[PDB]
Amino acid sequence: SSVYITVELAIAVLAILGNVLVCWAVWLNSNLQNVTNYFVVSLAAADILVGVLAIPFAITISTGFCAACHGCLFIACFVLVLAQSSIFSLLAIAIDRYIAIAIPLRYNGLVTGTRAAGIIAICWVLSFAIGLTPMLGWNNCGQVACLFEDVVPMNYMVYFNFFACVLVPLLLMLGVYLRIFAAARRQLARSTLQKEVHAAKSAAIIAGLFALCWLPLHIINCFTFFCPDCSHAPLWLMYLAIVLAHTNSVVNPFIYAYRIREFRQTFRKII
Ligand SMILES: Nc1nc(NCCc2ccc(O)cc2)nc2nc(-c3ccco3)nn12
Repeated sequence: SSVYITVELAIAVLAILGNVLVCWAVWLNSNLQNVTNYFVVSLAAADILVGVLAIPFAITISTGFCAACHGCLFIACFVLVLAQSSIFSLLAIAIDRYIAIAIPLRYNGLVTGTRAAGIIAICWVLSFAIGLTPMLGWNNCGQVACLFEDVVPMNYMVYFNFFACVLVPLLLMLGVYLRIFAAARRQLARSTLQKEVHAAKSAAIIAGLFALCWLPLHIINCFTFFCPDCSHAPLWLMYLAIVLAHTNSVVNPFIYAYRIREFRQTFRKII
């Protein structure tokens, strides 16, 4: 009840602060202004919105406020566009690291700032289409009361959101990271190579923390759908899963500060 609201507010504040610090650090320092950091600040902007908007939206869904069907769908499905945007950003970082390690010579030619920003724009406009899919159609609406179970079809969340828009990119980026580390093993000039591995491990960890926090919620949703006969998951368990999913937005500034020395130095300069 009140504990859920307090923890959601704390998570929102921490995520907003950390990701604003990350964006300010990237913008302030020319050394950090790489291509991978463009995807990093895209994911940081996704986390910022998760903190500013998605968490209050989840609180409102918890309170069960009444509103119009379209507004209710926007409230319920806003988190999905940000989660998909984060998926696309992590996939972009994985592909960028694969290009940087497997073919370092042609990395500059293949990977350019204009291409990076274009790819970010395409990923952000595709994520909104995927996450807001229940808004246009594929809806279970029939002032409708707001419940994520009611106004959002489980099948869209259990098939389209999870098996296709989440699991497939997650498996692709898993394969990409395993290929990255296999190529790093084959390639072993030594100081430059260990920086790429240290940079690949930094990226591989935030990608893991994402799958660690978001998949519990999706597995609970699948158990709700694939086994209707079994009792619905506990409400406290549901709130805990939501809290775990929203806590992923908080973690990765800490990972950046802990692993990357440049990020820590520019954070200290800002702080
Ligand atoms: N299944 C589900 N439920 C909720 N909230 C409903 C909480 C609830 C659950 C059971 C009940 O009897 C009454 C209320 N939020 C949810 N968010 C998500 C989600 C976000 C991203 C992927 O799944 N799934 N999800």
